[PDB]
Amino acid sequence: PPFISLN
Amino acid sequence: YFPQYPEYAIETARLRTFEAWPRNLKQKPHQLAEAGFFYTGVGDRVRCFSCGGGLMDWNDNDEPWEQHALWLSQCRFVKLMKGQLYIDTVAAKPVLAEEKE
Ligand SMILES: [Zn+2]
Repeated sequence: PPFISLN
Repeated sequence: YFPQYPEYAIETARLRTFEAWPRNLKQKPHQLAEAGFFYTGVGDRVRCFSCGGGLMDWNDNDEPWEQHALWLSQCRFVKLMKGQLYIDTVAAKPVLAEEKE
């Protein structure tokens, strides 16, 4: 489960 | 409608997850959690409750609801609370991309 960075 | 983390339909229960959440960061646990997030416990990584969209790397100016519309445009959660119009204007800015040229 990856992370969709915001910045 | 069908939440990704049904145990979060309650924000109060999402609030409870921001303890290890570096209090130093501009993004307060009240906001994040309210924007449908909950801290995953590592760094600044918080996930959405109704789309499970993950979001890390936050900057002083990054606003929860905001970012929650910029990268997770399809959240049945955001699209129901703040509306589509809100999601539009979020995306339609880019009004700056047609100014740069
Ligand atoms: Zn979401």
